[PDB]
Amino acid sequence: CTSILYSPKDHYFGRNLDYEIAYGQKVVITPRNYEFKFANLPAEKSHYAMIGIAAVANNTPLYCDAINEKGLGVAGLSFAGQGKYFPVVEDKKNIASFEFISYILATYETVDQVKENLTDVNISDVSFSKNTPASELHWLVGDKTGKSIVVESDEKGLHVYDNPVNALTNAPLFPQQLTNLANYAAVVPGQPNNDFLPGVDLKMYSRSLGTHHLPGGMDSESRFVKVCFALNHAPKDSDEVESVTNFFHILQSVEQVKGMDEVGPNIFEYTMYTSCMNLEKGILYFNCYDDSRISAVDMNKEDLSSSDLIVFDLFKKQDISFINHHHHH
Amino acid sequence: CTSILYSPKDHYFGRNLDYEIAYGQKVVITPRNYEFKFANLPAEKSHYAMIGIAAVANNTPLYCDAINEKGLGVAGLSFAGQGKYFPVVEDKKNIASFEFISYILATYETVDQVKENLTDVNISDVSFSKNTPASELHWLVGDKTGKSIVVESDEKGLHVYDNPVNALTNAPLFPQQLTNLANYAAVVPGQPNNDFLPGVDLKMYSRSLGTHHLPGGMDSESRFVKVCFALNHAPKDSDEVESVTNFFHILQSVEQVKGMDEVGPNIFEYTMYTSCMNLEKGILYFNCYDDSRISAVDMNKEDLSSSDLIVFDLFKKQDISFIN
Amino acid sequence: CTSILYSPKDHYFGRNLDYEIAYGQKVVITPRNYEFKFANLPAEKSHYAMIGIAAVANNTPLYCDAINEKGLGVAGLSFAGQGKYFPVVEDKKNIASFEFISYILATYETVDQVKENLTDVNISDVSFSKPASELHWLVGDKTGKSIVVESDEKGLHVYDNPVNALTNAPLFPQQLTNLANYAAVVPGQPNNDFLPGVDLKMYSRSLGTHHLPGGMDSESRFVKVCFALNHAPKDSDEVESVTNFFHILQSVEQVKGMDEVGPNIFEYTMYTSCMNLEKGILYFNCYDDSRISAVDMNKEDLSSSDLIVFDLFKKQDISFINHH
Amino acid sequence: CTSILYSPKDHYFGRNLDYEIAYGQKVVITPRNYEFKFANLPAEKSHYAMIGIAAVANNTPLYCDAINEKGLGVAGLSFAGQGKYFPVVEDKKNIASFEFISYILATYETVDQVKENLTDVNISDVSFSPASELHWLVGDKTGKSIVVESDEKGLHVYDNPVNALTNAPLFPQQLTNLANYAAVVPGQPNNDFLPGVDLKMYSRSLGTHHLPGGMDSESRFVKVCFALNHAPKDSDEVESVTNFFHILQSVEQVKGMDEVGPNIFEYTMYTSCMNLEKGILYFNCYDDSRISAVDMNKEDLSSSDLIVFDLFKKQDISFIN
Ligand SMILES: [Mg+2]
Ligand SMILES: [Mg+2]
Repeated sequence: CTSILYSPKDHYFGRNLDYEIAYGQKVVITPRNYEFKFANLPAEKSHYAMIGIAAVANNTPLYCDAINEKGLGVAGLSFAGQGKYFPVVEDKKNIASFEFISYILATYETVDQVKENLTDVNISDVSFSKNTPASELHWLVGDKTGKSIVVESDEKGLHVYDNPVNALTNAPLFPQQLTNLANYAAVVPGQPNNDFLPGVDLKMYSRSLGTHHLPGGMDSESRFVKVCFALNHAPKDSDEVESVTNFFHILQSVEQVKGMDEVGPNIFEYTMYTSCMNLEKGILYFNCYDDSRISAVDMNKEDLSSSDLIVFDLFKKQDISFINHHHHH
Repeated sequence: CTSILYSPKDHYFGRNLDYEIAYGQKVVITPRNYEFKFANLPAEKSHYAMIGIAAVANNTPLYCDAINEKGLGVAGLSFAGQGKYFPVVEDKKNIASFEFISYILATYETVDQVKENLTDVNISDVSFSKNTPASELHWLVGDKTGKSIVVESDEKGLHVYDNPVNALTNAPLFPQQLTNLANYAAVVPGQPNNDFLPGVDLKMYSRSLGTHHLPGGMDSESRFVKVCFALNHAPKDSDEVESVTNFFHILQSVEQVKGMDEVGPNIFEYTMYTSCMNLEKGILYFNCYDDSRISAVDMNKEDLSSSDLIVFDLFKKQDISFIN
Repeated sequence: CTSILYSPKDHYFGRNLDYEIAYGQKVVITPRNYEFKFANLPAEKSHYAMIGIAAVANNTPLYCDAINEKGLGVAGLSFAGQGKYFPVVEDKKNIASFEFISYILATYETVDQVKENLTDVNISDVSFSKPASELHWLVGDKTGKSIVVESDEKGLHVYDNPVNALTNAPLFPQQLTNLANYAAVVPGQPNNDFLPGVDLKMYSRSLGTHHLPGGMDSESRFVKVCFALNHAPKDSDEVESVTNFFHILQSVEQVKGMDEVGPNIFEYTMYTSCMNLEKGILYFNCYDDSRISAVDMNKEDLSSSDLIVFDLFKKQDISFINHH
Repeated sequence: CTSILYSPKDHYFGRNLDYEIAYGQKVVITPRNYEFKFANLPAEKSHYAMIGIAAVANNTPLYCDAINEKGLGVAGLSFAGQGKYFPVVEDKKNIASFEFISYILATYETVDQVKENLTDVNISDVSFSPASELHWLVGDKTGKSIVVESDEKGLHVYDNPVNALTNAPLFPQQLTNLANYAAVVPGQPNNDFLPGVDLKMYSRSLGTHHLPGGMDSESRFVKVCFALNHAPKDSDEVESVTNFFHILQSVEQVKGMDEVGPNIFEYTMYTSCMNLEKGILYFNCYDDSRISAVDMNKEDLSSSDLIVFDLFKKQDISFIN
C-alpha cells in the first residue's frame, strides 16, 4: 500500500490499497449520529461525520482510509512483520486496531491534536471477529495544514513521528524509511551536471538520466522512495479536477500490476483500488484495478444529521466510453 | 515513449506517447480508397484500411501508431540522437520517415512480409511539410503471430531486428537495449533465495524484495527494462475487457508523471496518451493524461470503402462519474 | 571505517581506518603491568596485555582497535551523527568513550563476558582533553562471534552481529535491514527468472553482482564487505589467511578523490590492521606502504610496565629486482 | 581484467589481470635484437625494446601487457563472447592476436601512429599452439588512448575518452552505460532530489551510493573510470605508483566474489604499472602485496636474449619483532 497527502491548493488525502484478495470494501459515509460501539471505550452517539473506504459487517464500518467533515484524514496501511499490539490495560486508553480510524476521525480535528492526545493510548490486540487475528497496520494522519504524522505500534510501544515527506508505505519502521530516502539524494528529474567524470563528454543519450537510479520495484522501500519523488515534484496551484488528475497520477507511478509482486505461486499483490479525498470539500474520488474511470461521492450531499451508514459500490467493471456506433444515417 | 505487443489471447498493440507538447494528434481512420501520395513511391489509390493516432495536415494522416484491418501494427517512437535518414537514392526503395507507418500498413499484412520487403529500403530525409525537419524515429512492428521486429535507421544504415521482448522505447540502439536487460537477470517478482550471504538469516521485511533493483526512472533504459518485465509477467487467457485493462496497466507501470522528467526549467515530458489496438478486431482503445476513462473506436463500424479520413477527438477532459 | 572478524581457521580481527586527518597513530603494546587510570573506574595496575593501533598522549594509549592476550578484540569506528554519550551517573558503571577499548581488553576475555557486563554500563561524555569523538564498537573473539555496541539517544544497546562486520552510520538494526535489499546478489550468474522464455545476453562473468554496492558511503561499504567476508576462503594457514584478510578490506578501500568531505579534502583508507587472536600478532599496512608488516606481542616482555611502540605509517617499501 | 592509462605528471600504463588460472606469466624484457617470428608478417631482428608481463614458450614472449622504450603501451584484455578473429587473407596485413602487443610495440611509437597503421589490418585467427578472445587498450605519453576491437563487423579503432577498459560489451556500449551514472558525485549532492525536505545525510559520500561495486565487466569499468578520473595529479614517481595501484585496487576481485565454476573463482592475479617515460615496470600479485620493480634501462637493450624475472611471489612480510 501507498498513502499520500498532496497540497496543491486544496488538500488531498488517500492511498493505493495493494493486496492479493479483496475484503468486501465499499464506499461508506458514517453520519454524525451513527453510534460507534468501541470495544474498550465509551460509545460515541454524536460525532464528526466521515467518508472513506470500509468493509461493513454487522452494521459496523471497518475503515481502510477515510476523512472527516473537519478535514482530518487517516489511512491504515499493512505493517506485517513490524507491528505489535498489546493486551488491554486498565490505565491506558485502549483503541483496537480496526477501530483506530473511526475513533480518531469521530473525535479529532487536527494532526496537532492527534499527536498530543496519543500519549496515553494503547493500540490493543482486540479483533473485530472472535477467534480471528487483527491485521497488522500503521497509520498516516494528515490534515489541511499540509502536514502529517506516522503512527506506529511496534515492539517498543506506540510512536508518533512527524512526516517530512507526506507519504507512507509498509515496512520497515518509519525512521528507517527516512534514512533510506537519503540514499537517493543524487537523483534529479532532468540531466545532472557532470561532476561524475569532469572533463569527459558523456553520451547523454536519453532524457532524465538523473532518474536512472529512481526505484521502480514493487517492494515497500522502492514504492516509498518513488512516491516521495513523484509527490514532491507534482504540479501545484491547480484547481479541483486538475488536482485530482495529478493525485491519481502520483499514486499510479507506484501502482502494482498483476504479475510483478508474487506473494505465492501464481498469487499476486496488485493495486485493488485508489482513493483520493478532498479534505476541504469532503469528496471522495476513486477508481480500482478493473475500472480506470474516476468516480466521486460528495459526503456533503448527504444528510449528515442521520444515523445509518450510507454505502456505495467501490469495485466496478471497466467503464468504456464507446465513441463509435453503427451509422444509422 | 513506450510501445508493446501483448498476446494474452487476442493480440494488442500500442504505446505511451511521452513528450512535453502535443502535435494536434487525433484518432484517424484511413479507409481503403483514401489515395496515399508518397514522395518517391507509386500512389496507392486502393489499400488496406487502418486506424491509429495521427496528426492531420493537408488532408494527410501523419501517423504516430496504427494498425490495419489485417492485424499488422506499426508504432513510431522518438529516436532523437540515434536516428539517421539519408538522401533519396536511385538504387533503393525510398520511404520517408513520416510515411513509414502509412506505407507499411497500406501495403503489408505480416511481420514476415515487412522484414522480407525492407531488404532494399532507404529511409529518406524527406519531410512532409516544406521547411520543417522530419522527426527522428524508430519503429516497432507487430502482428497476430505474437512476434515483433524493430526497425532502426542509424549512421550505419537500415537495420531490422527480431524483438524477443516485444517492447520498445527510445535510445540507445536496439542491441544495446537488449544487452542492458542482462544487467537485471537476478530480478524476480517474489523473494529471492538467499545465496547472497549463505548462513545468515536476512530480514525479508517486505514483499517482492526480488524487485528492489527494478528500474523506476523516466529515462529510456529504465522504462524499457521495467516494461519488458511488466509485459512478460502479465496475465494471459483473458477476455476482451480484461485484456484491455491489463494492457493499460502494463504501460501505466512506466507512465511519465508531470514533474519527474525535466527537459528544461519548468518543462516536463509526460505521458500524453495511451493507445491499445486489438489486432484481430480493429478496435482502438485510448485514454490520455487528462482523462483516465478508456474510450473506444471500432474501425469496422465505419465505411471502409470511403475515400476521406474519418477523425475523432483523442484528448479529452477528465470524465468523472458522479455517484451521489 | 570498516571492521571485520574473519574465521578461516585461526581468527583475525581488524579494520580499515578511513579519514581525512591522521592523529599520530602507532602500533602500541600495553604490557600486563602498565597501570591504567580511568576517569570513573578503579585503577587497574595488573591486567591483560594487548596490542593494537593507538595514539600515545601523556604515556597513555588511546586505542583505535586492539586485541588482548586472551583473544578478545575491540575496534572503535566513527559514528558521527548517531552516537550519544551521557553525563556520569551514580546508578551506572561509567566508561568514557576513549577508555572503552582499553578497559574492555584489560578486563575481559570473551564476547559473552563483555555482553553480560555491559548491562549496567553508561558510556560517559568524559573527554581525554577539555570533546570526545562519536564512536561505536565491534567486539569479537576466537569463538568467531561478534557484537556491536552503540550508545545513541535511546541509551546503550548491544546487538549480536550475524555478519561479523561494521562500518559507520546508520544504527545497526538499520544496517541489517538494508542487507535484505541485496538478497538476490550472487557471485556467479543468476538463473533467468527475470524474463522467463527470453534468452538473455549473459555477456559478462558475475552478472549476479551487478547491483553490489561500490560506493564510499557507510552502507555501500557495509553491504560489500559483508559479501566479501562471507565468501572469502576458509581452512587457510597463517600467511594465506592474512593475505585474504587484507583483500577483503581492500574490496571496500577508499581511494583518494572518491570520498569528498570538504573542498579538495578527501577521506581515504589510512591504514589496515589485521590481528591474529590466537597468536597475538598484529599485521598492518597503510595508504603509502603496500607491504605488510608484523609485530608479535608475545616476542615482548608482557610482565613489563612500559608501553612498547612501533611505527605504523611507512613509506612505500619497493623491492627493486635489478640494478646497475 | 581492468586496464588504465594514468597521467598525473609522468604517464603510467598497466592493468589488473583477473582470471581463475595462471598461465606461467613472468616479467619479460624483450631487447632490440630479439628476432620476432611473426605468423604472417616478415621477421624483425631490429626493433624497439619492450618490458611487460608475458608467458615464455619456445623462446617467444607471449605478452599480456607491456610498454616499449619509446613510451607506447598495449594491454590485452579478455573479450570472450564479443571478439572475432578472421582467416589470413592476401590483401590485408595479418596480425595474430597473440602477437598483437609484440608487433605494435616492436614497430610504432605513438597512439596516432597505431591508428594510422591499423587501417588495413586483419586480426587473424592464427594461434600460437585456439587463440584467446581479446581486445586491446593502447596508450602513450600524450595522455590519450585508443581501444582496438575485432568483432563480428570487423576491426574497429575507437578514441577512448576515459582511458580505461575492461571486458564485454563492445566499447561504444560501455560508453553508453557510463552515462547512466552521470548523477554520481564524490561528496554530498545538492538537494534537488526532494527540494524543501531536510534529508538525513547520515553518511559521507552519499553521492557514491549508486557507484558500482560488482565484479562484472560493466561495474568494474564504471568504477575504475571514476577512480581514475578523481585520482591525485602532479605526483612524483613513488606517489604516482602508489595512487595507480589504489585505482586498480578499487576494482580488484577478491577470491569468492566472482564465481566462474563450482568453487572456481576469478580473482586479481597480478597488477602491473609501467612508467612510460622511464621504462620501469612495477608489479604485485594476489599473494604478495609488496610492490616490486624492474627497470628496463638497467639491462643491455642491444641484446638478443629475453631477460626474465619472476612475477608471482610469496607474501613478503616485514617482521618488526
Ligand atoms: Mg500499568
Ligand atoms: Mg579480398
